[PDB]
Amino acid sequence: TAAYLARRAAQKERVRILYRRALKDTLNWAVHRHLFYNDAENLRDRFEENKHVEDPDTIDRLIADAEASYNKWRHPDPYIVPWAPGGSKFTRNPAPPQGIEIVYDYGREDN
Amino acid sequence: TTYKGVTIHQPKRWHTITGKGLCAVMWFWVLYRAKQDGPVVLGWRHPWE
Amino acid sequence: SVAYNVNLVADQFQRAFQTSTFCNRLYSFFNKRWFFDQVLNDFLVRSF
Amino acid sequence: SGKHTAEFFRRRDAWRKHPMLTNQFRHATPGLGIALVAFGFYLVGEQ
Amino acid sequence: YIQTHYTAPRMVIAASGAVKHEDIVEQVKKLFTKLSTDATTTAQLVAKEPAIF
Amino acid sequence: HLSKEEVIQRVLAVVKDFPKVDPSKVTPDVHFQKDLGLDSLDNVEIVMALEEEFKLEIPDKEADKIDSCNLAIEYIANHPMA
Amino acid sequence: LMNHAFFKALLFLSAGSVIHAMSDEQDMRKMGGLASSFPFTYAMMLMG
Amino acid sequence: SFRSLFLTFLVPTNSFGRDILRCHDAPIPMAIPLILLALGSLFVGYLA
Repeated sequence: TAAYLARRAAQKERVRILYRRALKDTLNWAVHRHLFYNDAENLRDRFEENKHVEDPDTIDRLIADAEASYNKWRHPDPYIVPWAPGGSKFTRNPAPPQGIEIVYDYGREDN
Repeated sequence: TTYKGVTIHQPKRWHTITGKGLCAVMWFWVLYRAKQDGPVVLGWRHPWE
Repeated sequence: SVAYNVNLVADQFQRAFQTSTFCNRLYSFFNKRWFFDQVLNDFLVRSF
Repeated sequence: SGKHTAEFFRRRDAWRKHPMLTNQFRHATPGLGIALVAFGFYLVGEQ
Repeated sequence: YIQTHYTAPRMVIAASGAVKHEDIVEQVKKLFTKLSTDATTTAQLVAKEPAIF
Repeated sequence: HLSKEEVIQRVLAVVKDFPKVDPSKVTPDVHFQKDLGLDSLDNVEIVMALEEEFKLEIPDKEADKIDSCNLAIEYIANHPMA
Repeated sequence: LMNHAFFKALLFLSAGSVIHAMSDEQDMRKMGGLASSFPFTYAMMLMG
Repeated sequence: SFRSLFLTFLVPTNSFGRDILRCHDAPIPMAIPLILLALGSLFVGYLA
């Protein structure tokens, strides 16, 4: 009775990731803050409309269809925090890596 | 000043004075030039009139 | 005036971009450098 | 639900109503007042 | 074959007529134990080596 | 760097500013599903609000891993860009 | 060319001031409501 | 240009509260070039 629980948890994680990405791209599309609330409520209603589905197979197909729809309508240039991976400040002035040694007197005629 | 839990300091006096004065100079220059060369630009009369 | 109308009083552009394939494609086309960079880069540079 | 999400984000965004961030179009043209008063002085001084 | 194919996710008890759903569910919970639990699903079994006309 | 007490206070403010949440029963060591009764989507909404307040971006896996207040404070305090 | 050099350098310098003050934000979707907090910089941007 | 002006300065705030607290306008050596460029963008076109 553990494999079914694991597969359901994986499907729930996929749904949560999809909802997170959809909310972020909804904020990206509705640039203004006051326009974001109505779009967020509409998308939350869309997510909760298809809640409480029994068969895991049709749940998986719903997840796949939602992922495809999200990939179709995602923002071309979604907002990224400047220091986040893919931002404008990413790897701008990184801290020096640890465990790096500089060797003196490398090449000499005699040791 | 703070409103709920966030306080925002007033911009510096020299910042405000410089910005306001330079914009005022811009608008006054636009108005003076409009008065001087209004009819010429709008075709009301040639410069040699 | 058009900029003021679009930016400050408008509540339909996002819905159009999310439910209209042509509108989404037009938005992507104008956002992504007329697709000129992608097409030129991909074709010529990938071939080379 | 959707209304719960909207209420949540509206409550979280209550700091944006700061008196220095509510209305910004009053600062759109800072120099019009002084410029117009000075131009009125100039126009009066012409005559 | 039983252990590899008669797994609980692929198993449905259908009752029709003069039955009560709560009683049927209780009896199924009491009886249908120690059933095989295999991660392989019929969807992936179909996806592997599918049928071509 | 940002103090852990301030991190705790801001996270608690984010959690308390929720419709389906009773503000009285919010403690730095509560669980979203268990104590104050929220589902997964409310958890990810709270995580998004925490991101928006703290000016930080979390990968989706770690955002899913954040499921309770204690986890939220721990992650935000460990992050150096808080 | 000379006029564009002047006012375009002005625009770039003002945008750089805004970006530097905003912790290198650079994105307009997260830049609203800075007219009050940037009097001189907004004045320069408006002139340019 | 007017869309950029509105979004950066006049649209109600959309930035994060982290950046709003610590925002400071351009210091003296970032403002002296701006003032000269503003004077040029005012009078260079008319003089030349």
